[PDB]
Amino acid sequence: PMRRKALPPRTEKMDTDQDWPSVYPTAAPFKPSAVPLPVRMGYPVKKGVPMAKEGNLELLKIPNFLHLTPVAIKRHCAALKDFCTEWPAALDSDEKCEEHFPVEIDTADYVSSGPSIRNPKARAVTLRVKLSSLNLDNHAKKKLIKLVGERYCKATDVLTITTDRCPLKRQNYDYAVYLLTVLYHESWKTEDWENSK
Amino acid sequence: YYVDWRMLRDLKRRKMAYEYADERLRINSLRKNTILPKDLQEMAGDEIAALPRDSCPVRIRNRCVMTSRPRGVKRRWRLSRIVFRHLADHGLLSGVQRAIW
Amino acid sequence: SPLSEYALRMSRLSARIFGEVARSTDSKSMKVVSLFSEQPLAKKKETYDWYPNHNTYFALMGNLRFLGLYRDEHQDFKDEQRRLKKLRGKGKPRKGEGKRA
Amino acid sequence: EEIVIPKKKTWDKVAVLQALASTVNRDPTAAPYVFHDDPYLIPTSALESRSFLLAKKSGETAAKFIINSYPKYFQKDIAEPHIPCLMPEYFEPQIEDVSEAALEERIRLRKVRASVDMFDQLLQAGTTVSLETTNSLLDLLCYYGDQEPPADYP
Amino acid sequence: KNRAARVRVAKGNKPVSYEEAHAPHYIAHRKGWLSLHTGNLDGEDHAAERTLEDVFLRKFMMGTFPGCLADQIVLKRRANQVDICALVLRQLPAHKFYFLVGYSETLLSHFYKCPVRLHLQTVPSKVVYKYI
Amino acid sequence: RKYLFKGKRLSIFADKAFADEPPEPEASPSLWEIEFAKQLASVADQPFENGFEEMIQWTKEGKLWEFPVNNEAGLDDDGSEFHEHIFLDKYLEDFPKQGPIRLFMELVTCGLSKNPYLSVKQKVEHIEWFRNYFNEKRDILKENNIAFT
Amino acid sequence: LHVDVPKDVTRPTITTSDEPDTLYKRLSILVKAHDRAVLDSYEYFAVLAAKELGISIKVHEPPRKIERFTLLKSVHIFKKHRVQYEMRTLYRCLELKHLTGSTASVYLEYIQRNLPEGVAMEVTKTQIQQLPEHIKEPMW
Ligand SMILES: [Mg+2]
Ligand SMILES: [Mg+2]
Repeated sequence: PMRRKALPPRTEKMDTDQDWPSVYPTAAPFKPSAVPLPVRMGYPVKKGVPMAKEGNLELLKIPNFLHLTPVAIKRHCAALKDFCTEWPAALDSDEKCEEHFPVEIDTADYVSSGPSIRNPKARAVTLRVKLSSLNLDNHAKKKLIKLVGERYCKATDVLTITTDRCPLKRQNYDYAVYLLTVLYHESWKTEDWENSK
Repeated sequence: YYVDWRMLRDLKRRKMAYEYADERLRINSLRKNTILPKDLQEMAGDEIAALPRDSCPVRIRNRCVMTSRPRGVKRRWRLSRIVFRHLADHGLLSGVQRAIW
Repeated sequence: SPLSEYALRMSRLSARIFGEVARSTDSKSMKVVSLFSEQPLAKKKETYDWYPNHNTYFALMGNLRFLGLYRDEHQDFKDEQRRLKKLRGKGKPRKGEGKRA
Repeated sequence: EEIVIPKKKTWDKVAVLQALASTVNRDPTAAPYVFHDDPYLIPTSALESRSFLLAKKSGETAAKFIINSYPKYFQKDIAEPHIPCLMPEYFEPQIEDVSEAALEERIRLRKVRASVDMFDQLLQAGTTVSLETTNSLLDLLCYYGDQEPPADYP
Repeated sequence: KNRAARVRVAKGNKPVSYEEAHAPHYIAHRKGWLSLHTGNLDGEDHAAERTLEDVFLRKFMMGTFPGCLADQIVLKRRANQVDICALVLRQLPAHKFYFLVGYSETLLSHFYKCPVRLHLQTVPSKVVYKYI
Repeated sequence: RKYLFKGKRLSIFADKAFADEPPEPEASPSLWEIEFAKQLASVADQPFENGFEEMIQWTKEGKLWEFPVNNEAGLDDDGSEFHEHIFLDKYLEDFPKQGPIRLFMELVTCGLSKNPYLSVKQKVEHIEWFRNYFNEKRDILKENNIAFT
Repeated sequence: LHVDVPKDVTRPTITTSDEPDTLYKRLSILVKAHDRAVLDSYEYFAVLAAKELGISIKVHEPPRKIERFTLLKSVHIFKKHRVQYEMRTLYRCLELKHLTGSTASVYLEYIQRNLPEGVAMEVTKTQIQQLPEHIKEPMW
């Protein structure tokens, strides 16, 4: 019953003009038999050199970027160009965007490692609009600013509505838009008790 | 088998508090206000008392999940100081190192 | 300073829009809103799922040891200590037949 | 004045991976991806290639046997979204009452002998059986030719 | 005297690996972390569950590969994927490893409801950093 | 000479001016049709050629997360809307229109509207519980001058 | 491959819809990790990837956070002798600008799928949209 013998590492058969992206298509752990590099890692012993790649736990503990190389990334993005769409050229400045698209909706995603993809913070939404963008009479603007309280910032003239009460993000988003519509329409309405200010 | 009989009793306390959470919330809400008649509040004060003692959520103790140690636990990992140090001092906790400064 | 009619009526118009408490409520009665707006302590996954299922781990690994797909060095150590102890005549007595009658 | 907004492109959930896969080609100095990438574990001969894969399939079947035989230990679900294909399977009928519905379950599970017994029992009682349900029984019996579905177990 | 995770000196005949040689105060200085997940980063949740899973995953691999592990395993979590990287001695036949890989992956994927992959690098024998 | 598509044909059949007139699922998939499809897949069933192909398969099976990450993937609370969670006073119609019970239920329904951890169905259950609770206590309420239902 | 090369590689199907696309004024990607070198390598991959797709990107390093806590070194008594532990969090913020909704999905997938182990992302999309049609015109 002879013991099994290991083959010579396949790096020996690798040419120096190979297609390396094909060797590491995706993220994989460091394989000393597939990486054709004399890399060494480890604090050396006195009168010693750093440890070699074979049987090196430290190199295995590293999150290597062998799959992501300048040659791979350029070849990858070349394929991913078909997906992208072109930003409208007219919106060449931030001020130009505020003119045509005054409402700013903030949504946050979170990426973590685990079996569950759920994060409680993903439901929160924040709407930001400038009162200048809204068509408000002198009466309306004063009423809008008193109702919103600290949501309005005099320095920036921006109204901030933060909605996280609802479970989902599509509900919290629709709620902030609702809060804006009621505040705007209510601001224009004039109540008899307002004449006693 | 759980670590010990103390961890077993705690597990039951945690599973009976989950069943009676809505009930103890609805009843206790009737007591934590000043808008309802005091007669109703005095009666709700006894309905909550009549529920089983293990439903009460203040009888839960946080114990090390691996050794059932009642004190010395770190709430982020649910481990005792002795068990945490064994995993940390061996490089087994992701991102935990010794503090030199 | 005091709140004039305009100030108070504006505050109620605001609360009505933002779904806040509209009436004048004591601090005591504001707990009812807190109790029903916050998940209770017993309903949080950290509380009711504080422990791993120690029964599933102990039972699953024991079954794997009997299928030959897992090796428990700790159990094999104890299994041989029992064998040697029984040979020495120090084994576990049968239930109901203990030294005391 | 009005800005023209681009029309959003859409693609399948796997479309991006398919695009990235197209870039890479086969590695000429490596064994097939199925085989473990270690010099000790690379198939030297064609016989080892089939043996190595059959040993892998054997280990997968040994795990699926344990999972389907001790399902109580593989029931806690901690995966959000929920993964149906990583849950224990149940193939034995759980409807005890003898009704046309119970027969339909056995037919769905593809049990041939148990379904015949419950069909005959339904006829013995005389309870009505739908022609469509009676056809689902014949499909199972005709397709498997009156023999229990082939499977491997202890 | 401090005793934690310190392999002590004898008479210069005790082989120790690189991981064993370095005491706890060299963590993040000379040797890295065996597990890499996002659960101990600032403002992150589920640290306790990642730590409990690791403890089990290490006992499982030790028993499933008895006497075939050259060094401690390295656990790598990306998204919901789990990756186990173990240095294993060349004791067992090749076909036996293919069985244990298929078994250990399927069993641990149906137990934690995540895709688990096993990466095995075979060494001729344990690598000795120094003799202490 | 041996032209593949030039020459005489059987001519038993005629050009399909009408095509696929009966629908493919004429009946629910039978065992015969369900099993034939499984065999067609095996015809082109080859092992993974790289990690990309493996991840593609996990994605089709739901094992691997979809990207870009959505923390609410598959998490729809019965297809509800914000107005359903926020405006809950419709369910208090059975309760007295005014008085202490109305003042209390106002606080209860205010908290429920600000609860993101409960569904609409669960919130209604909290309201229903109080409706039956006060109904049982009709005699104590009447003594305090409160009339319920 | 020297002589054996694919002929007509199959490419995924991308169908242009009739729905208008989202317009993200800003898109902040906050990556977090215990290791600075990993963030440097990921920052290079992300900046190179953005530049290759035409996206405008900027990078800055938010200040690091170190959380320290003390534990009891002995198993029993010896109070005065303690052991301290820390966790270090380092940040790299990739602030993208003027992205359509299709460009932000393909980019985020590509960089999220290549997120190394031990690294956490926090995308903060900022959409810009017109005013609600009701709000546009005051109605009594
Ligand atoms: Mg004991
Ligand atoms: Mg206590």
